Amino acid sequence: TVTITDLARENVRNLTPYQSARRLGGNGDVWLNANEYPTAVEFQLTQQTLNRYPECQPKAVIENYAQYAGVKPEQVLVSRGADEGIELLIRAFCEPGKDAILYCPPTYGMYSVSAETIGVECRTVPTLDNWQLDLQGISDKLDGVKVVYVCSPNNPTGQLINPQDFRTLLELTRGKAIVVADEAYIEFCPQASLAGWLAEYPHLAILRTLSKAFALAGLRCGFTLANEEVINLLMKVIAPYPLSTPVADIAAQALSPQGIVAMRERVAQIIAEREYLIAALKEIPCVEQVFDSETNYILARFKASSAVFKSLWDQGIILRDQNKQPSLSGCLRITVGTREESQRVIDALRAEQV
Amino acid sequence: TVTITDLARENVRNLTPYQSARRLGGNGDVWLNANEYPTAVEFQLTQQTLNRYPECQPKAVIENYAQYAGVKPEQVLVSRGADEGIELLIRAFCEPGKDAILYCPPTYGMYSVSAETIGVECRTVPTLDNWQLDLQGISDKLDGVKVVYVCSPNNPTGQLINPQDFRTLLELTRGKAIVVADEAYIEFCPQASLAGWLAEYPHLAILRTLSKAFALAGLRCGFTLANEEVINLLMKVIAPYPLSTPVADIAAQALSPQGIVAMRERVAQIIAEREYLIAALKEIPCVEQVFDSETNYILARFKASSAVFKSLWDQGIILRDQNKQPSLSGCLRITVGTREESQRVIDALRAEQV
Ligand SMILES: *[C@H](N[C@H](COP(=O)(O)O)Cc1c[nH]cn1)c1c(COP(=O)(O)O)cnc(C)c1O
Ligand SMILES: *[C@H](N[C@H](COP(=O)(O)O)Cc1c[nH]cn1)c1c(COP(=O)(O)O)cnc(C)c1O
Repeated sequence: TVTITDLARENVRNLTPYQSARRLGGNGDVWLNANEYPTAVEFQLTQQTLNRYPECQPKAVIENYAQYAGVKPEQVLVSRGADEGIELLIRAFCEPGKDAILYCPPTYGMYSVSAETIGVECRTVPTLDNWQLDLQGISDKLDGVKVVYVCSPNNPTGQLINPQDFRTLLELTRGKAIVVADEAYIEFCPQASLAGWLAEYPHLAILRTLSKAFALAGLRCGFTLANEEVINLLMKVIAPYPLSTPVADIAAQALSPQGIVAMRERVAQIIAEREYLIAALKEIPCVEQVFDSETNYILARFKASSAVFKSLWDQGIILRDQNKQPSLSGCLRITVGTREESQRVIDALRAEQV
Repeated sequence: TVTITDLARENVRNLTPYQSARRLGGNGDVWLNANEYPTAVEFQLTQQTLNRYPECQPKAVIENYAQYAGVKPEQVLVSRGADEGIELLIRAFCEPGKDAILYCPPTYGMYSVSAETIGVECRTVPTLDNWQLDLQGISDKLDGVKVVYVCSPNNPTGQLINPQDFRTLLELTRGKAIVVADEAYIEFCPQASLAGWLAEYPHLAILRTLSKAFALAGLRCGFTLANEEVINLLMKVIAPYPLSTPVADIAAQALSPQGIVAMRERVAQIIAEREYLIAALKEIPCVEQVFDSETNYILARFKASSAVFKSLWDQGIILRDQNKQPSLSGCLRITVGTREESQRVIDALRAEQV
């Protein structure tokens, strides 16, 4: 007898689905584990046309985002979060069982998840001690690689990749692979974006999202910025109707001029709050080292991190354990929320210090 | 020099993206080409939690649908339309370059599109003259096939597949392949659903959608019904957050008891209207033959169909040309809308008759 499981693909049977879930409904009061904006921003529907299919790429959304990002509308693609953007790039440039992707741990886990699920080889070149790119290492492992993912600022470490090294990487991949800069957190450091580099690099793609700074993770709305050639190719592999009407509706509102002003105020808010938490964390006894951040989360190495993580978890303070990530032994990622939430963490951590 | 296009996958460069688009904004007044419910049904948001990520599988949505469909919640998966359900099945059971899918033309075009885009072989066994399954033909082409798609009632022909033949097909695939019954239009003939067959067939999956009868195509919300084993396997290949909050929100409302009552009234409405259009169409001179339908669209063979199609198109009456589909030479698919819209088609067609 053959079981349904035997009919499934081998890679599908062996893979471990992404570990994002870690809920405790009604148990945790403070959520600082998903890099979400701490407060809800309300939006109501304005288009009551739900009986009709939406546009494959809602015009209002594409133009409003292109205006905001400073690029041409033909250089923008909108999808179900930056997660889908990650999938699309692999789906269009990587031949299963032949080509490979390359990323540098410790970083965002979906690059690997998508590739492994799709059936594409994952090539890894860990970043250096300061988490900057190991350029020499990358140059020696580009064979068969079609897509390179580099998160900047990086998750979960928080720092920006030296643009000078991005220049090098883009030169190493010229005519060989697509370089994808994941800018899911660029809103917190807009001046460090590579969006203006499109004219110089035909193989440069950029991932963006409304989940983080825009405080609309609930919409599952993201974008890919790239030259026409690339965008047109991705459009050939995307689902016919990737964005729902209600999402296109509120997303377009969120991208209006006033929406951008609000977003920027949310950023200033988070940055100011981050610098507070960072200053306070360095003084706490159980805190060994706090790493610089250009995002809405802070990575810190603790003394007995598993114990600390568990302690705060039992107290309703939900953080994000990084202990199992390469080079991040003893580290926990703390999302920046409100002043009250930061104070909860601070006090709680001071209650440790053993 | 290497171009970006040269970096793309071969199959991606050669494939022709799905042909669903065929708009004429502000030009066409009557849309009977996408099998959408003719009138909008309004829904407002109730959950202002957009700053937080949604559940991977919204509980309210899964339970409300499971209640409606008469199956267990663990036998339900919710995705971005039935289109994604099609993708997921291939993504989980078909090894690119090794396994294949099988469908029977003329039918829904996405089965082939997804497989071709993913990189999986498409095996075809055209249906018989009456569009019923060519069982003997299928039995002889199952080697290497992992997923079989059969739309019932079928699009664009409109008829139901003899359940007796579904029995045969399910026996032929036992322990060899997953049989997927696409029931995107089962709401119009609920008693013909195979949902109650799950306990007998471990390899049976069923595609459902809120786009059609539910009049919520704008939500991009669909479902897959299958035994736990299958659903759990698909959950291993689905994107972490496939459904947005606003969509889960209104979808759950649409599936409430009162929502189901409304849906059923929409169905009765469409069926009554369909039988009118069918009766009237058979009398029109340019109409050669009208085929029986158990859905919200009617297939009919005309005299000089390309000419008729163009004529009505220029008049704001948007139909769906099937002329290039196998065995459907001279056929146009007419979506059932309102009495006024049906009258527009009738009169317009009578204005032809040359
Ligand atoms: C956003 N990821 C979310 C939180 O970060 P982490 O706990 O996984 O390090 C959670 C998530 C979303 N999908 C899977 N996990 C994120 C994205 C995707 O953003 P979208 O909501 O638009 O799909 C892309 N890149 C990065 C670096 C991050 O953090
Ligand atoms: C619904 N398909 C829509 C109209 O039918 P057609 O003109 O393609 O024959 C259009 C569409 C949607 N995606 C691509 N084209 C449909 C589905 C999908 O329904 P969802 O809106 O939930 O993804 C699945 N199966 C069938 C048979 C049909 O018709």
